[PDB]
Amino acid sequence: DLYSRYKKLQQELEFLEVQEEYIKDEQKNLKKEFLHAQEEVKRIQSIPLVIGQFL
Amino acid sequence: FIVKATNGPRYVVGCRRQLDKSKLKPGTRVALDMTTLTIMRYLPREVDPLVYNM
Repeated sequence: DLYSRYKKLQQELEFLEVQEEYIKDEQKNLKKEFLHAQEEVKRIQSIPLVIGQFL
Repeated sequence: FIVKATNGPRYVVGCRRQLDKSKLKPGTRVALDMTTLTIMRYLPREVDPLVYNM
């Protein structure tokens, strides 16, 4: 069906492209979160560093 | 500043604001923070009582 099957090829590609878009803004969001994590990695610490020894 | 408590374990902390690290090197006597153990004041070394007795 050239006036059905072919046309139906867009019935889902719109949401396809919308999610392909949203993966980018979510890359952005997860990057924000990863930067937050890396921030929290070493900000309280290394000031009162007590010393023991590995065994 | 890698330290050890004169009568305890060892730690690494900093000075308060202006204890003049210039003259402050491993060996000089310092004081420590109550809370964070950070150096609050360095002071001259001991005098070993017997010296005062003599």
